[PDB]
Amino acid sequence: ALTKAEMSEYLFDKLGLSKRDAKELVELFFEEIRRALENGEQVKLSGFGNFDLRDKNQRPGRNPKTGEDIPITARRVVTFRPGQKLKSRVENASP
Amino acid sequence: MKRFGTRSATGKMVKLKLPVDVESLLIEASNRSGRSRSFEAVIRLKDHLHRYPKFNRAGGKSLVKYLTMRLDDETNQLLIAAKNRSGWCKTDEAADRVIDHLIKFPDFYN
Amino acid sequence: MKRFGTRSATGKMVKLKLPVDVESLLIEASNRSGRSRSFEAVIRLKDHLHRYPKFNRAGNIYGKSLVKYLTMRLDDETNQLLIAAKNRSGWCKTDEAADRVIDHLIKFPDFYNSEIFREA
Amino acid sequence: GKMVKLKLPVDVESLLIEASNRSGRSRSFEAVIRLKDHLHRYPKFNRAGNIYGKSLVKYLTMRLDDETNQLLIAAKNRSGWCKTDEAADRVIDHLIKFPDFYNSEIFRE
Amino acid sequence: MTKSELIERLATQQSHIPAKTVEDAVKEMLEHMASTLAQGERIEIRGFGSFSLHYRAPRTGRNPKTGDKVELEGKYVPHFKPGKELRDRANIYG
Amino acid sequence: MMSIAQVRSAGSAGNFYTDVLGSMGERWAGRGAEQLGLQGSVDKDVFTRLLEGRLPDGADLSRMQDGSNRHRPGYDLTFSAPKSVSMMAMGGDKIDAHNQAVDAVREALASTRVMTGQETVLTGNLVMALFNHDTSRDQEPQLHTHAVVANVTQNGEWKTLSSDKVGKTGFIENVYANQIAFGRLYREKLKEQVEALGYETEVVGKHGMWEGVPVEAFSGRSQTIREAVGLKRDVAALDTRKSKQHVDPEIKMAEWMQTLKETGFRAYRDAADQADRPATIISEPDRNVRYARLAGDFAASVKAGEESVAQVSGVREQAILTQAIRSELKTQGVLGLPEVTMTALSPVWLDSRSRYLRDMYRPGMVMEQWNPETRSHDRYVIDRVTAQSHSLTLRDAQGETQVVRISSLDSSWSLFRPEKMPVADGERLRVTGKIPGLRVSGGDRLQVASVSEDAMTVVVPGRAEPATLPVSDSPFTALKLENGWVETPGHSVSDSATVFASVTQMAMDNATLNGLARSGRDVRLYSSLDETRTAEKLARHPSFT
DNA sequence: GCAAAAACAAGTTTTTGCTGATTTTTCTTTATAAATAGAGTGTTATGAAAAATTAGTTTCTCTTACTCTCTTTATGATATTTAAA
DNA sequence: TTTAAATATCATAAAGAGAGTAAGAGAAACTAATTTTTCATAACACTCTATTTATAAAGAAAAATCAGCAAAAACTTGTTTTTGCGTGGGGTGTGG
Ligand SMILES: [Mg+2]
Repeated sequence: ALTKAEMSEYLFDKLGLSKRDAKELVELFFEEIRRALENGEQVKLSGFGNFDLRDKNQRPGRNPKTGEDIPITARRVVTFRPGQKLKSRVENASP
Repeated sequence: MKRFGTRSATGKMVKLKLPVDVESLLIEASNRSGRSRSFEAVIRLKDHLHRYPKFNRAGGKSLVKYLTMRLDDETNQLLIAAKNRSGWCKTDEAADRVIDHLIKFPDFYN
Repeated sequence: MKRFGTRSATGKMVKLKLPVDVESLLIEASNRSGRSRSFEAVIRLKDHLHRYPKFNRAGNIYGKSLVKYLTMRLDDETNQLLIAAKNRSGWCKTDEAADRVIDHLIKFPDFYNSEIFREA
Repeated sequence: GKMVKLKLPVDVESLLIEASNRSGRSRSFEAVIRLKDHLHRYPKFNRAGNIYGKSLVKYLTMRLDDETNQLLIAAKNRSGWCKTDEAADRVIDHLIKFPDFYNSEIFRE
Repeated sequence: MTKSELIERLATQQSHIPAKTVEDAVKEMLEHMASTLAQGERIEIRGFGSFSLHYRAPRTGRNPKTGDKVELEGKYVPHFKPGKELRDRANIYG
Repeated sequence: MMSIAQVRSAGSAGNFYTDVLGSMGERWAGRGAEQLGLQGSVDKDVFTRLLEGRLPDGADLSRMQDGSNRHRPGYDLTFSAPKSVSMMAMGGDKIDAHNQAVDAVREALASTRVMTGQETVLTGNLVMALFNHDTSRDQEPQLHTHAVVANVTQNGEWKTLSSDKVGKTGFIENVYANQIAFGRLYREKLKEQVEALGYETEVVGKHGMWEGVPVEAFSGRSQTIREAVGLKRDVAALDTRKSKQHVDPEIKMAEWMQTLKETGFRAYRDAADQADRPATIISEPDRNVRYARLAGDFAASVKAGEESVAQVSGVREQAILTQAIRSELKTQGVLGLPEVTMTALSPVWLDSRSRYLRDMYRPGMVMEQWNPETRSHDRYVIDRVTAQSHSLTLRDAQGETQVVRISSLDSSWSLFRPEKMPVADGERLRVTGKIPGLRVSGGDRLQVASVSEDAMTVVVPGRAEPATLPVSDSPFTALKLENGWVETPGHSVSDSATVFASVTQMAMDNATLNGLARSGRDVRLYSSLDETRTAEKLARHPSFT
């Protein structure tokens, strides 16, 4: 799978940033998205997709193995709606 | 490119790393011109550094033979500036420029 | 063999490194000219520096052959021209002097102060 | 007498200085070489005349070798003159006949 | 925040790298992710989530502005599952 | 008399010279002074601004070097005369006999240097502020004026006053050479005015100096200087110069008139106006055995009380010898068993060709910038070296970071390299920089008696009481120190120290041998070369046993 | 007598506002896809520490460029000697 | 009695080598900084399912970023161009 190390090496090769610079830049790139989702903002990466934030009501969940009902706690989740452009590059992306 | 680019290379001596199939080229040039190997390498390095400041390149992959190059003050400063400008370590930049000058200009008597 | 010319060169005395094959030839030219050996070398070099400011080099003709050293003492103008050529060519002063002396011996075996050139 | 001297008047001294310095040769060796050249070219040397003698005479030294000393001794039979004549007069004639002289193959220039 | 604001924040935090180089790095990272998805490969970043493609079999469809039915071709679509750290930090409930 | 001295600092002279009604007051003159619009009276702030470099115009002549303005402020052109004129001006003789006499400054040597690889230009004018003084440093009557000539002169371009150490063709060289000539130039005007005023004049001695009985009594400074010394006289004059003490003018007049009770004439104006090396060598081939023997001999020398100094060239060889020396001293007991550890800063040399080259800047090193306002160095640690912006990222003790481009580094920045070193009883330490709180300076050989993991006992040379230093484990608080058991060849000069040196088979060079003899009276040299073959290098001035 | 700091011309890289291009967002109803609690089992990214290794610098033996010094004929003048008018 | 030579003999001055110095060649060794390997170890994946919640379908507008460009601002390079030591000096002994 794609890895932070792989993206760091790719940035190193294509841009010449030092290894520390590339590693810190990719870690900060992920951390900034985490922070912008932590404070409730929507992240609209044009050409890639949107990171919407959704607030969920309580649901009557259950333990599938034993069948005992266990309620799902109300929670807030991150939802990624891919843009039109990304989907076009992926429609035939057979592994 | 920046395989060892962060290291300090202020010294006046370069342990030039050469592919085993261009060490023969350097020995042949030394015999033809009478110069010592270090003399031939240093003078070709000076010529290339003056002629081509921009040396964009794609980047051997075989056994390597190491040679001692004793630069003078003027060549050392130019080589350090070039390695800082390109990101390569001093050894790699010197080897790339020496190899290019050897291949393009086979005699260099000037 | 031929080293890098790193050291600065300002002294007037030079030890001419001549291959043993050409030392005898310079002696022959000297007894042809009637000039002394060292003075013949000096008078050759000082005009060689004039005739060929740009001078293509030979390809290590003698190499492994043995060499002998001849004491040379140059004048101010000859020293200045030699140092200028040495800086413009990158060799050491000894090698530049020796190569130019060999070239002037070969081209003009009976040189006479730039007015008469050669017979052989 | 290995040592012999050349009667050079004042006028020829400047010409000798000019020719010898342009030749790059010392005065003594130049004198000996010129004397041997004049002896060589004209073994039948004859009376040329001492015209220049109307000026104060100055002496230039030289040291002969066996060959040139014997050549001068034999040439002194051809004239009956003094050895200073045998040495000097032919040197003056050579100085007025062949300045700029490297060797026999190179002529008067 | 949008892409430009993200680049601005990264440049402000990473003062030494020029802003143009930071913008290039962001665009190259996005292009790398998009290409890896186009190559039919999964992206996994511990603490952030995972990107994967799921198959959608050919199905029926409708044009809700008119109501005419139109069957469609089967295709892959991207999907995202948040990681543990992102789930904990984004949620504001226990 | 004109005494000429170099002004040192703007901040000193600006307050000093600006600080019986006095003589008359402060003043200024010069052929170029009026160009700036300043004449006569001059304020304190503008005077100090001109001394530091702030011209009244928009020009600025500041030269920052080593974190300080190294620009020389100017030259003090003083004017003075024997006690006769001051006794005259006490009657209160109008003062102007000296003020107009100095107002000879109406400057022929004034010139500036303008290159074009080659030349002086005859500017011929300057701005000179004249500060009038009433008495000598003994407060005895001596009317004199310090004409402070600032090193600021106007080709339509401003420049400093000419100087040239080689050739001596500049303004200052001519003024220094023509010192006595200018003194005799001033000498004449007072007598010229006196010829109309009718007072007595007479030559008194050397160089045509001319100069009423109490004149001898008011020369306390000259008499004291003669008693103390019997030109470079200057040392005694500097040593015996007491600072200025305040005196009330009428109380001063009373003291003067009382001290002059007996020998005098006034009644002078009542009638005069009616005017109308041995060496020894041991041979050991291998480094380990040679160093062990050398260190054992050094420890034996230290034990008996003999002053000894270790000596090897090369940093790595110095470290190896230091380790051997410490081990042998520990065996001999000179160094105490309970060793500790501490950090220290060793200087990294930099110059113009190198301080703008990134390759010698490394993460983990210390950078100090001399703050001119706090009058102390701000300490930073290099955290990043970035090629993309050619910029260093520096972290302070507070933990914040700033990015500085290398092109903006200059002499105000000092680069130090942190190191670690053990310490025990008797350890020898070298100070490598301006250690805070101590007058100790670079190269001084401190000694430490005991440590307690938190503080050190150190013997400052000449203090004669135990001073204490902190133990620090951080670069931000490390001491500018180094271990001083093993030194560099020729580093220190001593006429009596014994040098327990070691030299390799290739360090026999002339410079090393010359410095080695210079380092002490005798050398117990250990040589890598074979016995009596190392003695072949003794073809020099130093002698054998 | 030389650096070292300062001025200055010359590009060179980085930042900044403009405006069409380009991509995004909206609305209509309906089906599946996805969302998910616990728990168990096996994978896998990922930072720490260690081992490899390689750039950079220092060493060791030899050689010889460059200079200084000791010797040597070489050029030459001063000096004593000599045969003839 | 000169004098035109004949032949030494010191003076020294272009020559011409021997030695010392210090720095270049070349293969070699040491050292630490960067790179790759090894290794925990917690995050991730998949399954078990009853049921509650989102979102593609398309297609023409509003609109909301953007990127490429033109212009300026920070910035580095190379080259002049100015400065500062440190001085010398008659006394009355000044000028941190
Ligand atoms: Mg005063």
